[PDB]
Amino acid sequence: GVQVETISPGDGRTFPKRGQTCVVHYTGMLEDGKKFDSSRDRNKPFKFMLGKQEVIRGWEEGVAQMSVGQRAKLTISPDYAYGATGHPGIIPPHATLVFDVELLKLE
Amino acid sequence: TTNVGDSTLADLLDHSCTSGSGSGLPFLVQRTVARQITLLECVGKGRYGEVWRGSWQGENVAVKIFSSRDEKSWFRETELYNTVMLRHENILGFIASDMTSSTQLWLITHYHEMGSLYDYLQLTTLDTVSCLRIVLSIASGLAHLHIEIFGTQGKPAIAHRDLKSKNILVKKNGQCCIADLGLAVMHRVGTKRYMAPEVLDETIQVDCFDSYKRVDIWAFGLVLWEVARRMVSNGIVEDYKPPFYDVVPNDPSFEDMRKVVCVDQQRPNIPNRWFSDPTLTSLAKLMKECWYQNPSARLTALRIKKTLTKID
Ligand SMILES: c1cc(-c2cnn3cc(-c4ccc(OCCN5CCCCC5)cc4)cnc23)ccn1
Repeated sequence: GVQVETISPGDGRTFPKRGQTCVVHYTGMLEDGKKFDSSRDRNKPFKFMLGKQEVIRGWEEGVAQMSVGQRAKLTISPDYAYGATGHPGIIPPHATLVFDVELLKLE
Repeated sequence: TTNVGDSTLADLLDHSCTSGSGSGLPFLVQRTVARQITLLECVGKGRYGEVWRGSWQGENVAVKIFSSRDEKSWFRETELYNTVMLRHENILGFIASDMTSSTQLWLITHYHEMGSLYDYLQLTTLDTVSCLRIVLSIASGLAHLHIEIFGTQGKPAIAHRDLKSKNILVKKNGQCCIADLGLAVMHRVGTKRYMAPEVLDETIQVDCFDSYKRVDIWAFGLVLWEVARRMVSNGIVEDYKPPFYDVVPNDPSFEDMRKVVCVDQQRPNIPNRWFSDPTLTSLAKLMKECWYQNPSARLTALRIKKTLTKID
């Protein structure tokens, strides 16, 4: 489904729950490392509310497994990402995705 | 509910140019915004599916929800806008694409409350200034589709292949924008009524990109004619009709069109009252140079834009 590789610790205590807005910085890449998107390239944190299905399933489980401050590398299989279809002209069919994600803050 | 840090769509669309980063919102943001939209009212419907007016955080959007018959249009339109930086004031502004979940495909764009040119022309007549403004802006949008621009900020040449008044929207400022790139090619088949002779008799040189540009030009000439009919001169104006209304039935067959355009060599008729107005005399001449059977002889989009800019 989704692998979580911790790159630097969070507080190891504050994990996001239903109805919290997660504020993150992310860099999304294909399996071979090709960057297709980063909120760091534009210096604007990305926000989403947990339990509303606003993001691909891998992101939702993966970030739920992170504590505030933590940076982690999410390897997300296509069933938990953009599936068979991909996202035309950006994510190919049947793509494994690696996202570098920092949980900045909850809201 | 609003928090410190939230952006409007204009802000989200603006911080979005690193080369390869697309015409719309950042790729990961598209889904989140897609799934935060409230659909409100159905404003169009056809063989392609339906367009809805929706809202996101207090702003109007258009959501096209594709019918299963026309999924390849969703894929191609989404691929074109995500792959290319296609931002121009006379090309419909793409925001996001998303598929939900047995499966809905959405393309979300700027919403134009005035609607399509097709409907616009039926509900109103035009004067010199508003007629020229309409056809110039279409020319400008189309010239921009057709032009290859290089560099990190650039785009390839694009032909539309289904230009028609139903796929042109009217902006509040009275200019238009071209929509529906579901059939576009970069360097389902066109609507039959607007097919160029070379498409109808299948002699189109299908591996010369310029062939597709010249198909756009034919269609553009038909749209000019539709629009020029509705400009008043000396109190006179023609009723809104589509091209070839008098010689083909509604929903014409590929064969009906081929007989009229190719076998009989027919072209839309130019009203004689136009020849007593200088702007319609000029538009008349423009039209005819879009309708040569020899596709090579037809005006380019950049030339029509240039010619229209001088009538003024
Ligand atoms: C193609 C077109 C569009 C699109 C964008 N804006 N937009 C606006 C319209 C539009 C079409 C018709 C409209 O008429 C408004 C009044 N009618 C009255 C009767 C039923 C409800 C609306 C208003 C808006 C249609 N399509 C689009 C989006 C994607 N692809």
